[PDB]
Amino acid sequence: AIKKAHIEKDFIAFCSSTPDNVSWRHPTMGSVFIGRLIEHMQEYACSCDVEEIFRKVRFSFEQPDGRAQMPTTERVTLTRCFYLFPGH
Amino acid sequence: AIKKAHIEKDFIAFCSSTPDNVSWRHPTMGSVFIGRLIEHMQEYACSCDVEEIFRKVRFSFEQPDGRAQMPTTERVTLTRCFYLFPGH
Amino acid sequence: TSSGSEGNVKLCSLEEAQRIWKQKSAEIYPIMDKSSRTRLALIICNEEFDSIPRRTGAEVDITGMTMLLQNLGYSVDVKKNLTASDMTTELEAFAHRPEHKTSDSTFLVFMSHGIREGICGKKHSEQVPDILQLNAIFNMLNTKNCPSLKDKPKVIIIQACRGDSPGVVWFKD
Amino acid sequence: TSSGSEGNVKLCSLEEAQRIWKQKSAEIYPIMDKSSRTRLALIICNEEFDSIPRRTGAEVDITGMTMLLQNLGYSVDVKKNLTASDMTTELEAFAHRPEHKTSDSTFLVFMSHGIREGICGKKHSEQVPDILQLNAIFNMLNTKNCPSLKDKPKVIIIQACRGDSPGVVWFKD
Ligand SMILES: *C(=O)[C@H](CC(=O)O)NC(=O)[C@@H](CCCCNC(=O)c1ccc2cccc(O)c2n1)c1cccs1
Ligand SMILES: *C(=O)[C@H](CC(=O)O)NC(=O)[C@@H](CCCCNC(=O)c1ccc2cccc(O)c2n1)c1cccs1
Repeated sequence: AIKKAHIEKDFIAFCSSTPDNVSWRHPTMGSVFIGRLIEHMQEYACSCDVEEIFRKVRFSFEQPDGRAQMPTTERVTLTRCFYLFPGH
Repeated sequence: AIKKAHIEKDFIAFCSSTPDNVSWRHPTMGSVFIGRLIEHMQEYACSCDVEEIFRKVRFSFEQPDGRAQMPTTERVTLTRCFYLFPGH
Repeated sequence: TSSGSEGNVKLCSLEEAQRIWKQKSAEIYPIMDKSSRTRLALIICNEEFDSIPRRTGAEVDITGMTMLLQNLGYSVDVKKNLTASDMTTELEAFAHRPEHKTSDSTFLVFMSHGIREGICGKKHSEQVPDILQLNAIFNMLNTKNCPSLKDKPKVIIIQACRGDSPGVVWFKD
Repeated sequence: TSSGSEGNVKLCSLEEAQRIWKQKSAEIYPIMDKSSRTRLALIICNEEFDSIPRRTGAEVDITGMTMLLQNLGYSVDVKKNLTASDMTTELEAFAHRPEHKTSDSTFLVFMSHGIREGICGKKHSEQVPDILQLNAIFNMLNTKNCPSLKDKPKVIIIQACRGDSPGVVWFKD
């Protein structure tokens, strides 16, 4: 038999900045959003779901400097918490 | 003195369905997304932050029927957890 | 009892408020003192339309949302049957409200017909579009155009279609 | 030690895995057995461009993301300097990969120049636009076009500008 499913579900997008705005990149150190995401992933994947981690990445950008940006979570259809359970 | 602030921050949007898709409404019972949001707010505002609550609303739509929809959280720039602390 | 100001909304006890203050550190949005704060909320609901079907049942949504946001401590503005331009005007007026200065947050509720591009005003037709874009709602409420709400949660709820599609695909077990 | 497959990523112990299984009920995404699962990830990074500035430092981002997603248990495809059409072709091929059937999730990473409308392909200019829209990424990976990933988390990371603006406004204390 056939069953219905939602056409769009279980998505989460994480963008480097808000709409209209630039995102920064160092020529030897790499992009700040990318480096920050890795750092938070390495630290928090064990204890936090990806949505929580993404919020924490955002919080790390809260205090603006000369090169400011605010990473944005977009089009979220996660119905459950996504834990990475690293090591498992 | 003058200080820099992020132009866009501390936003969360919650839409009734995914892009391209319809949302449902009963002529006497009202819109299902709206009724579901109130119910979850009443129940969970005491214990969960709004992002958590919104995910739970989404989860309640997980099993599709004849009138299916998937509420979507959009353009999130919340840097902290937003607790309503009802009664306070 | 639901006789109090919070109605059917389950209360957060002082013990619960401390546990949340403990389980997460300085990663919660500060709330202002209840005695002094002036929380504001705005509902824009379109039910009667010029060229598209009547949104029967919307009154139940208005009642529910109005009472809910009041229960959570917000003073609620309810605006009905507006064009996209009227919505913009009201949003602009809402962003200028002095109470936001002595508030810790806001809620914006839009309830209307909608298409892929955005929310339908009262005068909407396929021939003559009358649409408010989600992008513009954000612009009007950001730090540039609403400095009073800087660092404060702005929750936007939208009840609307985003196209014609049923949102479903088939699969076999 | 960072010598193992997870590298610098802090491990979740079995006790931690049980506490998470307890604090939240059936509201966690199921993970497949480590011995049998075939997790896939895709990085598309554009550094060399025809008509816009070179993205110097991108190689550091490629290295970091590749190693990270591997640490988390994903097999990583790395594609470089593609046009919007090439990105679409690769995405379509990625959605067709049989491993997704024996996987519990996926990660998609896009690293390029970008504008308000979307992500820049290698051949992008103001005269001749070459843009992949975020909307199309979702469409290609949804239940209709990627049934293998039904009910499974699809995480999309984008490093890109979304316009020319610095993202800042001034205020006084
Ligand atoms: C889209 O713009 C709007 C969203 C809104 O107005 O909030 N949605 C639609 O216009 C719907 C039509 C839904 C209203 C008419 N339907 C019913 O009277 C009805 C009958 C029976 C049931 C049974 C269960 C639950 C219900 O909600 C229900 N509703 C559209 C649907 C497809 C195209 S437009
Ligand atoms: C937008 O499309 C891209 C996003 C990307 O490629 O990931 N961003 C830009 O093109 C930036 C230019 C940033 C690269 C050049 N900047 C530097 O070399 C540089 C010098 C000094 C510092 C110091 C600290 C941190 C840095 O990241 C840094 N970078 C644009 C900026 C404005 C307009 S485009």
